[PDB]
Amino acid sequence: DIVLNPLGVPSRMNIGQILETHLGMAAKGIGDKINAMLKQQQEVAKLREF
Amino acid sequence: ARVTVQDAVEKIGNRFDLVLVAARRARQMQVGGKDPLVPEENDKTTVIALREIEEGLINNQILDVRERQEQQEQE
Amino acid sequence: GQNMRVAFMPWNGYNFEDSILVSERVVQEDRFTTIHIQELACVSRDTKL
Amino acid sequence: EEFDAIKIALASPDMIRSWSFGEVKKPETINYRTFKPERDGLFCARIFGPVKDYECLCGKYKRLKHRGVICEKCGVEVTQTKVRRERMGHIELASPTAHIWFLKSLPSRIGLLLDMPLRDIERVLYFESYVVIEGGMTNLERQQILTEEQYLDALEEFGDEFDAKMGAEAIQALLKSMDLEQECEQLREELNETNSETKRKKLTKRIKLLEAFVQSGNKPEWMILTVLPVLPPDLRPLVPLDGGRFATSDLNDLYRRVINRNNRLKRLLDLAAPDIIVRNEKRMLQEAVDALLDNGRRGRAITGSNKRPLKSLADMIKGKQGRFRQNLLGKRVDYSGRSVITVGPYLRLHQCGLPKKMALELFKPFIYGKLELRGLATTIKAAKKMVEREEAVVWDILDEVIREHPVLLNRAPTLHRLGIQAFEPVLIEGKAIQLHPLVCAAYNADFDGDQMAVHVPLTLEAQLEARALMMSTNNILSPANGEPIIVPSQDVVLGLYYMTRDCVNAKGEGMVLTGPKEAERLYRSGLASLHARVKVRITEYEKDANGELVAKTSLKDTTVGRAILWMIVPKGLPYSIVNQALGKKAISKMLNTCYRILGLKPTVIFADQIMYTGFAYAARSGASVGIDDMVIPEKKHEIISEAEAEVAEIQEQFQSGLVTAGERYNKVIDIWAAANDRVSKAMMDNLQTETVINRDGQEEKQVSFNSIYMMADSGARGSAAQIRQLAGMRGLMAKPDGSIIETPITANFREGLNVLQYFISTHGARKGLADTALKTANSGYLTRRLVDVAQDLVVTEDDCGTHEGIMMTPVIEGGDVKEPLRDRVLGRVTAEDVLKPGTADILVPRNTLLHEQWCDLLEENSVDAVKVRSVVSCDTDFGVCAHCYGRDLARGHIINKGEAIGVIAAQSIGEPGTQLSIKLSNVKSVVNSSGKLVITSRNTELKLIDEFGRTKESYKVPYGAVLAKGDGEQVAGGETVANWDPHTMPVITEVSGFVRFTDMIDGQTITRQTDELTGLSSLVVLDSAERTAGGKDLRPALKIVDAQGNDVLIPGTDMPAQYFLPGKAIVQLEDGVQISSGDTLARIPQGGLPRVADLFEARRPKEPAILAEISGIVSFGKETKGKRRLVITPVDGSDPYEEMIPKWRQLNVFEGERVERGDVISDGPEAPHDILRLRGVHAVTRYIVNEVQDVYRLQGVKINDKHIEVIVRQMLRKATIVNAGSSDFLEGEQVEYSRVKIANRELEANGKVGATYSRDLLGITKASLATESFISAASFQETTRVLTEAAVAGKRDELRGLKENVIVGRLIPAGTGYAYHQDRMRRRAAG
Amino acid sequence: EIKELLKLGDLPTSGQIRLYDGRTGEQFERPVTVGYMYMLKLNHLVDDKMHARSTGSYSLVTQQPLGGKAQFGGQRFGEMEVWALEAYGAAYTLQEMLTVKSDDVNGRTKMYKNIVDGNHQMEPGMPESFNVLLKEIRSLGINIELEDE
DNA sequence: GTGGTGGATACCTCGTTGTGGTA
DNA sequence: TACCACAACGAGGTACCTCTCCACCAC
RNA sequence: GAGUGGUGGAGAGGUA
Ligand SMILES: [Mg+2]
Ligand SMILES: [Zn+2]
Ligand SMILES: [Zn+2]
Repeated sequence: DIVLNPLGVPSRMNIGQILETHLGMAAKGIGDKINAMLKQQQEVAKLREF
Repeated sequence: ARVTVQDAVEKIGNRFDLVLVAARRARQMQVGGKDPLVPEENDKTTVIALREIEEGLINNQILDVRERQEQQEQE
Repeated sequence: GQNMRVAFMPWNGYNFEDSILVSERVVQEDRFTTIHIQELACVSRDTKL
Repeated sequence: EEFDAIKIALASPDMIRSWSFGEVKKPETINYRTFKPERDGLFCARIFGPVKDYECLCGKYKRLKHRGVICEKCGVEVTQTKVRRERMGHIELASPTAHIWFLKSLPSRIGLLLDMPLRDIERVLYFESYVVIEGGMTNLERQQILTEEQYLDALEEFGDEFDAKMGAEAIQALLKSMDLEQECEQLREELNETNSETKRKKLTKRIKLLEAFVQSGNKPEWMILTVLPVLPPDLRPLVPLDGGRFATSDLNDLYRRVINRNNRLKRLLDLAAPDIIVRNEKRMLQEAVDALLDNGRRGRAITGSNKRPLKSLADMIKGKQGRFRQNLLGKRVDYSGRSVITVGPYLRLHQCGLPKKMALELFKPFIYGKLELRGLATTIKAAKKMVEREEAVVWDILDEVIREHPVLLNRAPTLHRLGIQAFEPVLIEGKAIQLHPLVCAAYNADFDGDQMAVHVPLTLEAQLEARALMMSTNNILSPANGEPIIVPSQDVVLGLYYMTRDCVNAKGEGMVLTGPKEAERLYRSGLASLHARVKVRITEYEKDANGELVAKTSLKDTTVGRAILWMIVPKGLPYSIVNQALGKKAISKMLNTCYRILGLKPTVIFADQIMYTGFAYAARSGASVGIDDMVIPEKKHEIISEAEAEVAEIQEQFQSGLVTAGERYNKVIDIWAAANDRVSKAMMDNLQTETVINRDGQEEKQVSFNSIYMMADSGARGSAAQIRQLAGMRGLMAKPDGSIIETPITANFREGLNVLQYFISTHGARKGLADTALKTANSGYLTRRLVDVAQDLVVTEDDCGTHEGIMMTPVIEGGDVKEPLRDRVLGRVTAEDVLKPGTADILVPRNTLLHEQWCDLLEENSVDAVKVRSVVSCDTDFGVCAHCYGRDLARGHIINKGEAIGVIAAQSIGEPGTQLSIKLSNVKSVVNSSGKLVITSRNTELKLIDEFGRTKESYKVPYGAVLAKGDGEQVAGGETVANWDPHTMPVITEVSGFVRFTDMIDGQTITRQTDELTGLSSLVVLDSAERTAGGKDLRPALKIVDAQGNDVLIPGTDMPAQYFLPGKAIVQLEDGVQISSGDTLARIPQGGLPRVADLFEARRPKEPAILAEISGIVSFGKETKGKRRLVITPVDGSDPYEEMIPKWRQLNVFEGERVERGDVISDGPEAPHDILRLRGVHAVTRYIVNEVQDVYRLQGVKINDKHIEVIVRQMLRKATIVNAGSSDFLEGEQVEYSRVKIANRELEANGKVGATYSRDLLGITKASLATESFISAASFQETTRVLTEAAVAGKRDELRGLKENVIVGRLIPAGTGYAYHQDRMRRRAAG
Repeated sequence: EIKELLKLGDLPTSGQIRLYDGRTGEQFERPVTVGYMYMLKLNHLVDDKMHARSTGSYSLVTQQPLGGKAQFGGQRFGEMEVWALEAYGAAYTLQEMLTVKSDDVNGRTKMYKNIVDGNHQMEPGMPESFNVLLKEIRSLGINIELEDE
C-alpha cells in the first residue's frame, strides 16, 4: 500500500520505524491466522489454544 | 534553442545581446507582423526569434541594416 | 492515523526525497478521507438608511 | 518626468509653505454622523483636494467638463482623486521648535555647530535654564548658560543690557547671530598653533561642518522648525473596522496632539498668560512635536490608546519593516502562485508540472486575449464569465497559451543565485507543483511539504530573459565553484552504484557479447544478472585534438551493468569513465568530464538519461533495510569488558590516591575513545567484507552487497559516523558546558538505549537545534551585509592593461596540501609569463585564460607559483575589468561584460553560513661545537622542497630552536627534525670566548640565589618593576669577550659584542668558563562563523600582535615607567617613532638586532588595520583570503577565491590623504580612491605634482555606510544618521548602483540593462 | 521476541519477504522489507495550501497587492529574490516585477490592457511606494526632490 | 454627543562611538 | 594631556498559514 | 458618471 523511501532510515537514524514495521507484520500475521481460523470456522477450542 | 540556447550564444557572443536582439525581432513580429523566415511549427514569437538567430538569418547589424533599408525605401 | 502496508524500496523515483507513494486501494477504501466542518457567518448590520 | 539625480537638502519654511495647499487649523479629523471631512481639519478637502472622482463636495459639478473649477459653496477644487495623496499641508507653529533628529542623532550637529554640550542644549530645550545671547557687561560672556536663580540675579544686577532667553527661540536667535565664514576663518587660524589629537579632531570636525554648510547653501537657522508640514491624508488613511468603529493610523493621533496643544498655546499667547504657564505649555508642545518626529527617542515614548508605543515618521521610514526594506526593495507582486511541491521523475530538465487551477488563474489575461483573437470573446465580461464557467474551449486555449512560455519557480529562503529557475510548464491535474529531481539540490528542496512560488514573466524581454538566462538548463554549474550542481542525489546514485558494481560468479559470467544491445537483451531476458563479469566489444569514440571523432574498437573485461550504462553514455567519452563502480563523486565527475569535452547540449540530455536509468535500476534492485541488515560486530562486548576493567583499575588507583583527578579523567577519555575506535574498526570490517560465501574460484572474499553499507558506500545518504552510531558504539556525548561526560553511550540504535543514555543524548540534540537558530540568524545577517557592500561593482572595462597581481602558490600549510595549484589557479588570467624551466622551459603568454589544457601543461611542467591578475589589483574606476576577474564559472568561458560580480560573490560567500629535500630560508646561523644547528634570527622558516624542485611542506622555526640537519640533504619520512623547547625561549650568542660579568651587581639588578638541586650559584636577573633606585636606569649586558677581556668585533658590523638581556633570565653559567658559538646562555619561560564575520568586519582582536613600523636598530627610549618606549632608530635616518607596551605584555625581539620595514615584534593574532598599514594590499588580501578559506576548508565547502577578492576590493574603496598636492583635497579626507586616481591622472596629464594618499581598510558596516550613495546607506542601516548627515551636507546621489536603481525603478546598470545605461549616459554626456 | 512472534505467525523471521513487481511482472532481485507502519495524516492539506493570483485587491498606503490567501494576495518577491534576479542579470524581469506587476497604477493598467490586446509591452513609471517615501521625508522636514539631468 | 486629555516596571549581547576622569 | 571606564545607540533570517482583539469621558 | 474592504497594528500558535 505504501512504498516508502529506504534512504530515509540510515542517516536520519530512526530505527524505530524498522522495528515497528517488523512487529506490525508479526501482529498482522497473528491476526491473519485468527481470521483464517474463523473463516474456516475450525473450533472454539482451537481458537482458545491459538 | 527550444531546450538549450547555447548555439544562439555561440552565434551572438553574449547572453544580454542575445536577449536584446531576439526581443527586437519578436517585437517586430508581434507589432509589425513581419514573416518569420524559419518555418514556425506552431511556436511562439520568442522561441521563433531565438531559432532565427540560432539558424543565422539575423544578427544585430543584419537587423539594423534591414530596418534602415525599409526606412529608406519607405521615405 | 490508520495502519497500512508498507514496503521499503525505491520505486521509479516516485519516492525521492522524503516522499510517499500510496496505492489506489487506500483511496478506494476511503481510509484517509477526513471531515472538515467550516463555519460561515452572516450578520445583518445597520446602516443609517 | 526623467530625473537623473536625487538631490537632498534642508527645507526652508518658504519651501514648506510653497509645498503646502492650506493651513490645517482644527484637531477634528472628520465628523461622526455625516462622514465628510471638516473645514480646516486633519482631512480637510478644501486643502487636500476632492474625495470622489471628478466631483465636488456638495455635488454641484459631477463631470470631467468642469476639469478644474472651484466650488463656491465648499471651496474645493474638482480634479481626479490622485491629488488626495499628493497635496501637503502646513502647520503654523506658534513658538519655534527643535527638529529632534538634529538634537539626538549623535553627534547632534547643534552640539557640534554651536560648540556647546548636549546636556546644556537639552536643559535649554527642557525649559530649565537660560542662556544669554549677548551682553555689553563683562559679567556675562556670550553663550553663558545660567540657572534660574542666576537668571534673576542677572535681572536684579543689570536687567537691561543683556538678554537671556530660554527655549528654542533662544537657540534660533543664536543660530541667526552665529557667523559661518567668520567662525570658520577663526577655526582655520586657531587650528595651526598647537596640534593635540582630540581637540584637533573636534576642530577639524567643526571645520568640515562649517564648510559643508557654506558649500550647500543651507541655513543653520533652518534646523529650527517654524512651519511644520503635514503628510498627505491618504498616506495616514482612515478605514474603519467591520462594526463601524473607526481605526486610524498613529499619525492622526500624533497630529491631533500637536494641533490641540498648538491651539492651547495660541489661546495662552493672545490671552497673555503668566510666563511659567506659557513656558510649561511650550515645554509640552516641544515634547509633542519631538514625539511626532521620533517617539522613542527623546524620553518616555508616548504610548497609544492600546497600551503600545505610537509609530512616528522615523519609525515609518526606517526599519526591518520600514518603507525601504519593506515596500521598496521587496514588494508583494501580482501574477504569483504557491503550492506544495512534489516529485516528477517523468519530466525533463526544463519542465515543471503546473496544476490546471493555478495555471488557469495565472494566465487569465493571456486567456482573454486568445479568446478575443479566436473570435469567441467580444467583451471583457463575457471573457470573465467564460473563464469562470471553465469550458473545454477554455482548456484548449490554456493549452495553447502555455506552450513554451516559461515560469519562475522561486523558493524562499532564496539564499544563493540558483534559487530562481525558469521552466517551461506542462499541464497537470491535481494541486501540487512537480519538480525535476535534479533541481532539488540547487533549491535545497526536500519534498516533505516545502512550498514554492510561481512568478510569471510578462513581456517579450522577460520571456527571453527567462529562456536564455534563468532556464534550468543554463545554470548547470554553480558560481561558487566550477563543479556542476545537477548531480544525482541518493536514489539515482543507489541505482547507478547497483548497476556498475560486480559480483564474482553470479550468473552467466565469462560470456562474450557483441555489445550493449545484446547485453541488455540478455539482462531483460534474465539469462545473465547485472553482476556477471563478461567480455564485451565496445566501440568507444576518442575525440581528437580538433573536433573530429575517430572510432576505435577492442575487447574490455567488464560487468553487464557497465555495458548497459555505456549505451547511455554519448559519443565522445572514453570507457574508463564507466569502467569502475560509480559512487556519487564518480557520477559528478562523469558529468563534469562530459561538460568540458562536449558542451551544453549532450550534457543536458545525458543527465536526463542518467537520471532515468538510475531510477529504473534502483527500482529493479529493491534495496531494502531490515533489522538484520545492521550487523553488530560480535567482538564488541569483549573489548567493552576489557575497557571497563582497565578503567576500573585506573579509578581504583585514583581512589587509593596515586594519580590525580584531571589525569584520571583524561585517562578515562582516552580509554573510551580508543575502545570506540576499535569497535568502529571491527564494525566497518565486519560490514565491508562479508559476502564471502562464493565458489567457482574458491571461497573468495569481496566487498559486500549489504544494504546499509551500500547506501553509505555509494555516497547516497549518511557516512561512517552515522553507520557507527547505528551498529557499533554511540560514543562519548558532551554536556552543554563544553565538557565530556565520563561514561560513554556504550549502546547503539539497534540494541536500543536505556533511560540514562537517552537523557544524555538529548543534550547534544537540543544544543544542535538551538545552534541552528543562532547559526541561521547570524548567517542571514552576514549575507545581507555582504550584499549591501558589494552592490556598486559591475564589469565595466574590457581590460585595465596592468601587470600587477598576486603571486599564487598552492597553500601547503599545516601538515598537508590544502589546495592544489589546479583548484587554486584554474579560471584566472595570467599576469605575467612563467619564467622558470621546470621540465621544458615553458613560457605561457601574459593575459591568458587558464583552460584545462593549460592547467594540465603547467601541472606537467610543475610550476611552483604563478602570478595572476586579481580583482583587488585592477585599475578601473567604478568597477573592475574582465581580464582582472577571469572565468565566470556558470558558463565556462570568460566573464561577459555587465554581469554583477558583487552580488554573485556575496551570495556565494554568505550562503554556506548554514553549513558552518630540506630548504632553509632567511637564515643567519652558526654551527655550534656540537653540530646541532641553532638559528639566530626571528623570521626564519624551514621549508621542505621536492625532488622536482617544488615544495612538500613548510614550518616556521622559532629563534634559537635547534636543527639536526644541514642544507640540501634529502632526509626520508618519519624523521621529525622539529626540535624545540616548549616552555622557554633561548637567548643564545654567536661569538666565543670568556664571560666578564659586567653591568650586574647583586642587590639592585640581580638576586643572589642558589638552585635547590645542584648547589651551583645562579645569578638570575630581577625585572625592572621590583628593582631599587639604582636599577631603574640601566640595562644589564653580558659582556662576552675573548680569553683576555677584549670586547671582540663581529665581522660585518661595528657594534660591540654585548648582550642586553632582559629580566627573568636564569643565568647558570659562571665566570671563567668557555662559551661556544650558539650555546645557551639563559632561559625565559612563557569559531567558524564569528571568525568569518570578525575577519570581514575588520575588527581589532582581543590580543593585538604588536608589529614594527620602520627598518633599523631598536633600542629603548623612555625609562622609569612600566610603559617602555622603544626607539626604533633607522640605519640612515632619524627615528620619530615610539611605542607604549603594557606591563604584562612581554617582548619577543631584543634591542641588539636590526629589523626590516614592518617586522613582527609581539605575537598572537594581528589586526588587519596594521596589516594593511605596514605590509600593503596584496599581503592583506592574501591574509584575508587564506584566513576565510581556512574556515570554509575545515567544514568542507568549495569556494573560488575571486569571490573573497571581490569582497576585499569592495572593502578597500576609500583612501585617506597623508599629503595634498595641487588637487582640491585638503588633508586626511576619507575620499574615494577613484577620485584621487583621476585627480592624479589629470595632474600628471597637465604636468603637476600629484596628490599622495594612503589606503585604509574599513569593515563591511563602516564601508557600506561610508559609501557616498546615501540611498544605499539609508537602505542598509542607521537611517536617521545617514539622512541627517546627507541633509546637512546637501548631498546628491548619482544613481549608479543596483540598489538605488531598484528603489527608483529603472533597469539596473548590470546584466541586460547595462547596455541601456551606457547608452543613456553617453547620450546625456552628448548633450 | 519479535522473531519468536514471527515464527509463531509462519512468516520469514527476518521480516524481509520477496516482493514481485506489478508493473513488468518480474521479480525484484533482493528481498524487500514489508510490514504495517501506522501512518498519520497531518493538518497540512494541499487544498488549504495552494493559492494563485492574476489581478486582484490592492493596499491603500502603498498601492502594492495584498498578502494572504484570504485576501487573494500575491507572493512577496522579497529582497533575496531581488538579489537573485540581479546576479542573474535579468534587468527587464526585475523592472517589470517591481513596476507593472506591482505598485504602479498607470503602468499596470497599460500592461493589463496590452496583454488582453495581445502585445506584451511595458511602459514603466515611478513606483507608488517611492512616492510615499518622498512624501514622508518631505513631511519629516528634509527637502528631497528629483533633480532633472 | 462632542470636544479634552494627563499617571502607578526590571530578566540580551555585542559593538562601536562619544564623554568626563585622572597620572 | 593620553588611556580609560562608562554610558548611549544600534544592529540582530527569509517566505507562508491559522486564530482572536481593538480609548474613556458624560453633563 | 452605473458591485465592493483586509491590509494598518498587536498577541498567541504552526510549516520549510
Ligand atoms: Mg523539508
Ligand atoms: Zn461640492
Ligand atoms: Zn583590471
